[PDB]
Amino acid sequence: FLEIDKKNCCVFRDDFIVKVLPPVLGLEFIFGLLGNGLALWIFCFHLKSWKSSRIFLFNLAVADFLLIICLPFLMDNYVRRWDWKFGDIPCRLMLFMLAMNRQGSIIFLTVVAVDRYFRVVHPHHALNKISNRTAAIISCLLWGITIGLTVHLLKKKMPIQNGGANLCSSFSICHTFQWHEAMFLLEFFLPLGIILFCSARIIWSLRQRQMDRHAKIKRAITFIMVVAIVFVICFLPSVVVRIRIFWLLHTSGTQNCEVYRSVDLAFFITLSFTYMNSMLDPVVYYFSS
Amino acid sequence: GSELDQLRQEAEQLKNQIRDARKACADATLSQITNNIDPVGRIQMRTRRTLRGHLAKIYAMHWGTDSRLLVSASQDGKLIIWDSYTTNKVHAIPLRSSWVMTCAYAPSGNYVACGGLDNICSIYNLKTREGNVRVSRELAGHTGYLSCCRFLDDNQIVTSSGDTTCALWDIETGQQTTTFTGHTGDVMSLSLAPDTRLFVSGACDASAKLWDVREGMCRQTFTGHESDINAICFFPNGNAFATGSDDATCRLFDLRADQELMTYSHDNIICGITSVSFSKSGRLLLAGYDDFNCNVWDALKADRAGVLAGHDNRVSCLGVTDDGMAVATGSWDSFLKIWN
Amino acid sequence: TASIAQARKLVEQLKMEANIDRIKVSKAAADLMAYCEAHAKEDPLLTPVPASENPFR
Amino acid sequence: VQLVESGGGLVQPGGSRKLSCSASGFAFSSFGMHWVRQAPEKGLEWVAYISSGSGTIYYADTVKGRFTISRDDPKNTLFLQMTSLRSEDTAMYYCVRSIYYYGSSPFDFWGQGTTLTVSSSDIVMTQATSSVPVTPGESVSISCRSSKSLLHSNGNTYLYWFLQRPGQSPQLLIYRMSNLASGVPDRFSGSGSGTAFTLTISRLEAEDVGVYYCMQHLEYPLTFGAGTKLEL
Amino acid sequence: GCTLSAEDKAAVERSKMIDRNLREDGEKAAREVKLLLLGAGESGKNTIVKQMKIGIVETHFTFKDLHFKMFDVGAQRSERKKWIHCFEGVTAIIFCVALSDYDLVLAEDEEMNRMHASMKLFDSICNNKWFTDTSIILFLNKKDLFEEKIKKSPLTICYPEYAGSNTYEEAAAYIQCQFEDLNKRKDTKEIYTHFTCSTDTKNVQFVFDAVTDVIIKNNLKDCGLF
Ligand SMILES: CC(C)CCC[C@@H](C)[C@H]1CC[C@H]2[C@@H]3CC=C4C[C@@H](O)CC[C@]4(C)[C@H]3CC[C@]12C
Ligand SMILES: COC(=O)/C=C/C(=O)O
Repeated sequence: FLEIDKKNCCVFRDDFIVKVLPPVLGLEFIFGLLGNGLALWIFCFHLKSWKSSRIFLFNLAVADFLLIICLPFLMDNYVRRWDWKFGDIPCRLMLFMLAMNRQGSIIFLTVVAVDRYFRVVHPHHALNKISNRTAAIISCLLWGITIGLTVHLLKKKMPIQNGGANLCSSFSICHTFQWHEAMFLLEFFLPLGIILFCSARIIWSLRQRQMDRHAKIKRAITFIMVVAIVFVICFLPSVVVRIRIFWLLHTSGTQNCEVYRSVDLAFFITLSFTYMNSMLDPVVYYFSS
Repeated sequence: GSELDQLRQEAEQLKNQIRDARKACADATLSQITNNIDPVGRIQMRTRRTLRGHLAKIYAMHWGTDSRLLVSASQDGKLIIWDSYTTNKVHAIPLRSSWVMTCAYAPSGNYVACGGLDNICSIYNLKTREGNVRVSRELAGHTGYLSCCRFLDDNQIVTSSGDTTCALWDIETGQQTTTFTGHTGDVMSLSLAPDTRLFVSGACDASAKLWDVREGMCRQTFTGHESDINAICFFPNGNAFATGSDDATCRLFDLRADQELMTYSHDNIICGITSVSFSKSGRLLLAGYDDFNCNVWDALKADRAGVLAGHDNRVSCLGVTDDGMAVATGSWDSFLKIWN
Repeated sequence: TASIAQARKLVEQLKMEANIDRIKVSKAAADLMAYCEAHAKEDPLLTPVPASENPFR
Repeated sequence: VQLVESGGGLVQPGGSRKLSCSASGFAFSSFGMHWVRQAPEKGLEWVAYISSGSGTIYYADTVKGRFTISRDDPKNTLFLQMTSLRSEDTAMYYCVRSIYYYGSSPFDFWGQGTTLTVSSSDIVMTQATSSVPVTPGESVSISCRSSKSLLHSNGNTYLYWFLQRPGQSPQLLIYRMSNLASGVPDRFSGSGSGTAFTLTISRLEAEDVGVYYCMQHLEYPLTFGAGTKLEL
Repeated sequence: GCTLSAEDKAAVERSKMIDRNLREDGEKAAREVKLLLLGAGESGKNTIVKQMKIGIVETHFTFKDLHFKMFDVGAQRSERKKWIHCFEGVTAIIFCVALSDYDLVLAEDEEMNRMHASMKLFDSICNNKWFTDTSIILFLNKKDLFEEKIKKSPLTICYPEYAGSNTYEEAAAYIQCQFEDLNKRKDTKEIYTHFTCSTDTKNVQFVFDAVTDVIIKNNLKDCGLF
């Protein structure tokens, strides 16, 4: 298992991915595609008024619609057990749409929950009445700053010889340091702090006003909670497992990678947990209004 | 008492006599007479310009007399002078009070007039040596809001107010020269004859009156609507006019015969007209309804021949150029549109 | 004893309004037809004008 | 309304200097402004233009790289800064109002002038005659010719006629081809076609004596016809 | 484009400056709070203005870096439905009613009194089609004279069906509940109430609280979270 890409790090092909994981990805593709499709359709033709916060949801819809289309290629990859028959040209695209529409979904899942804070516990502020034009410039700069962080996956000859096989996967248990590993964490702890602070300060300063008596404003308080709880149910399981990976790397050398026979098997489902966010996205943001 | 009873009874007798003498002069409706000529084809009009920049609801507009410049007024507090051919803006005039309902534009191009819900009509001068537009005059003397105003020449303006009163003013002196009285409720609109020696007005007592600018007397009364009168206009001949009600109905009244000519309505229209206008040859009657779109009637047969559907809120004002090139419509969504 | 002044004004108005000459409605309809037909070729909206001629094109 | 500029004087060939105009009477903040020069015993030629809102600035090919034009909008004072003064830069400088919108009349008011002495392609407009003797009571005709068409597609032709009496600054007479300026007698008229144009004076008095100029406004630089004098 | 000459490229610049000035002047009119004031004549309107003072009549004041603007339409007395759609986007309607004047009857007609006419006016302005989502602040004026007037005359003259002891607090509660009952939406509208008086100085705080509430709910509505 101990191979040499540009360093010394093991990689495994366990005989369990095929049985469980392609069904999960298929269920995610069949549901999420029509959901985000209905959402983007209803935005683009059949909606007449657009203000500075109805386009921050449009960006989120496109940023997981572009991610769902990339699922079948990994589905075949998993079902054929790490054999990439599509050459180099797409293998640098389909490891880049996945690592760009995950982060660009978080960014637009965190702008909205600061918008709300400036709407409910700082009303008649300046920022609550920005033209959609500035809301556009900011969208374009966010789309730019998410791209400027992950372009280094394109400039690589990705398909690796595993002796007899060709794997197309950006994640591997390697003892060296690299930037990508951090970007998978720094997209959890900081947005989590932002979301928690905003969605607690909104909640406390909406019953201290004794406004939490109306019917339509006790449902919204539950809606805010629904958005925060899912973030730590979907994105969390895949982070603690990589924490385990860091810890086992710290404890002992990578050479005897027989220890890692189970951790990566777990990781490749804990990471398929993430895509549920896109599938369960239009259930708490667009039609539930 | 006795004198009041006798006066009321004689007035009722005279009203009955007028109705009978109007009934005696009718032999064939205009519909039976016009059962010969072929209909105009379905009118396909499409939008050419779209003039944007107003931030609130648009309440009035008026075409210039060279057929290239127009003026518009909105609740924002500004009065804007456009340029239809190139869409540019020539002037933007701030106002001291933003509750406007009327704007008018001089038949020579030197002045504009504005007013509403302030009891005061303001005259602005466009051609000054200092380069800006300055308020020239401020005519006060009404008691209710101002519903319409029209320039008679460069130094004589006729206005109508929401206190059952129209007035004719000299602008240089600043004082009324004649007052026109006799309606019961608020006066909603007026239109001037093409020779500018007569004008008709329409009010919220479901009646329209034909006045006389020289002698300041009411000369004829026309009735028959069942609700308010929101808009009125003269036929290009100057010998008939068309009234726009608030019960989703238009009517054509005749001056010389003083009788109703026809009715413009349909069973799918249940909302009131907010503006009417004619075509340079007097064949097309454009009516702007408040179900968000305009309608084009063939004035000799009362048959719809088109729809100008491009607005998403109420249509408030409407007008045709003096050479019959384009029609402009304004609306509560703050957009003007121009149609060929 | 002052409303009778308003009643007198109204009855005088009815006096003066009811002393005018009325014509047959058919003559009025014929006048409308004649004016609307003689000026048929001068309204660009009833007979659509080609593109090079109108200024809004 | 008035424009009073200052800054002139006698300077050495190697030097720099400044001119400033003060604009009292009108809304200086919605008026584009020109600087125009006139040589000693020679016709007058355009120098520079600065827009309303300081957006656009145009220069003359003979002067680009040496002259800077600027405003002071709150205080109603406009500056021209000259950094190199050749010996052929002696002239008298005029500052000119101009406002552009539909139906306008550029070059209305024409400053008062400030002398400046110094120590020691382009549409061509030509005026054939240089002097026209005449007696009061009879008509006069003056001719201007161009090197290409001034009739634009939109329908306007950008020709201007204006007059200068001795010891006085010029003033607009006719704009576009036939439009008469503000407050001039209706005796003047003008017309033409294509590349030829004629100004006619039907009556005649003792105040018409002076020099006449024809100018174009299709594209910068703006060029002036030579001077034609009319004597009594 | 290149179809333009040197005098059609200056009209475009002038139009652009007109546009930027219009857009810049539309910002200063979106950060003010506009109130429509209404009442029944001799019902404390002028006094309420006095606690809050700095055809159509205007008042224009400031409080805690918020800027209020208040429209008074007392001297119109025209037909109401031809200009009441002009005040369609007002933040709130301030209705001043005088409860110290329940006994006295109309000057025009000795039959009908203050209270029922004011109730009819409130009913008309509450269920209107242009104000289906506009809030109503309700000021009950002159609570001193009510105290000294309730002792002599029982309110059965004005309220025959009411059973009470003719004291201050229970009568005041009965009046406010009778006024708040006329509301017919109860979902897209709220009717605040406050007992005012001469020499209060506290009648600006209540308006500030009510408009902060209205603005918060408008913001929640805009982002769809509501
Ligand atoms: C326009 C209004 C809503 C204000 C929006 C500001 C907030 C919501 C935006 C502006 C820029 C954004 C940040 C831009 C980049 C990063 C770094 C990334 O590794 C984690 C998210 C994080 C930290 C973003 C969080 C959300 C953010 C702070
Ligand atoms: C093999 O799966 C991958 O490598 C994809 C990872 C991801 O971006 O989520």
